[PDB]
Amino acid sequence: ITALETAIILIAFVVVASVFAFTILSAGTFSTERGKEAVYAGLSEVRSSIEIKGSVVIIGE
Amino acid sequence: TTGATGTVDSVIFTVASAAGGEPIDLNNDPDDRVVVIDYRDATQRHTDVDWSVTWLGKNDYDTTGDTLLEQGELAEITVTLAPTITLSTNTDFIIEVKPPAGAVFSIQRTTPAYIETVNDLQ
Amino acid sequence: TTGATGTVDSVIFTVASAAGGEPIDLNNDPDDRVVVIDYRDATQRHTDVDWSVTWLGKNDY
Amino acid sequence: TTGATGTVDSVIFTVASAAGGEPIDLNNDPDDRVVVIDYRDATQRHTDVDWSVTWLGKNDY
Amino acid sequence: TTGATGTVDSVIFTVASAAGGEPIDLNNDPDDRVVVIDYRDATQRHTDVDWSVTWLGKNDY
Repeated sequence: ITALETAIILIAFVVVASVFAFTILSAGTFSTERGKEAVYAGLSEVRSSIEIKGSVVIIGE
Repeated sequence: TTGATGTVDSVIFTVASAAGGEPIDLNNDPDDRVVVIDYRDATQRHTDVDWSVTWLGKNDYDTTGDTLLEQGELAEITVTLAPTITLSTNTDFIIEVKPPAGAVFSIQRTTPAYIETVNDLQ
Repeated sequence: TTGATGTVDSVIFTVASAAGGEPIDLNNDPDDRVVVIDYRDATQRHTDVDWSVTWLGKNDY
Repeated sequence: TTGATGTVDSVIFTVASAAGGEPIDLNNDPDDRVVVIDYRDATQRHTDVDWSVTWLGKNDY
Repeated sequence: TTGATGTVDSVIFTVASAAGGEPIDLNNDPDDRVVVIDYRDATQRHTDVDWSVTWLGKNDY
């Protein structure tokens, strides 16, 4: 009887596919977040420059 | 409290369903919740903190009783940190959310150097 | 109100569909909204404020 | 004991039931365990170490 | 020495973290270093030369 044998095998493949699918979903979320950080981080310092105005003055004691 | 030695009061963010939607229960009762939220940093750790939810836009919660999250709904979540958990400037923290089914995601940010009444973490 | 101590009344902007055309719903009824608009500042915060829609040019409204 | 010569004190992780939903027993009494936990790194090996359980969220415990 | 003579092979330079921000070690222990510095020239070659670090501004060290 291949009939009720196959049920046991079939469940095994389903659950292992389920746990694999769960891991991929969680893994994909982490990677997306990190890529988001990099772009926001990059735009920050490019904008952050400063500059000098006026002449330089020295004082002698 | 504002200033260079400020103190964070609460953390706010919004969630929504994903592609191929399937409802998720968002009941926040302390004895019936199925969504657990944790707080961590490099000094302390607390598990199963308390949170409240507010529904924005089209919802079926205000009419009958519904707390499932399905297509077209948008929920706001607030985690309170005021008296017990202490957090201040220049610190890294993590908020971790564990739904009963689906994906587990985290939230890593960094408190600014000068805390104001409302702050944005792009 | 105008002057150095003026006060803002409204904020206006226009929108249009993107390249990969796909319809979106712009119903503004307070109980059938699917588009949520928030306001923020360094002092305040308000969520789900109310807004109006006016259609320009060709339309089926 | 924090530092460059630190020392670990505990290891923490959370578990949940998978698809299929057949319940499992999580009793932790040293004489009624049915779940066994081991430790090995590269210079020592200990079997059947002690552990404790804390339930989060909805439970019937 | 000055004129046309030797150089204290003490070239100094400063480093800082990039956009990604994930840190790396900088202990200069000869038995524990993970950053390797080499010197090269048209006449000679020396590898894994030793070096010292000094922290500036705001440091956890």
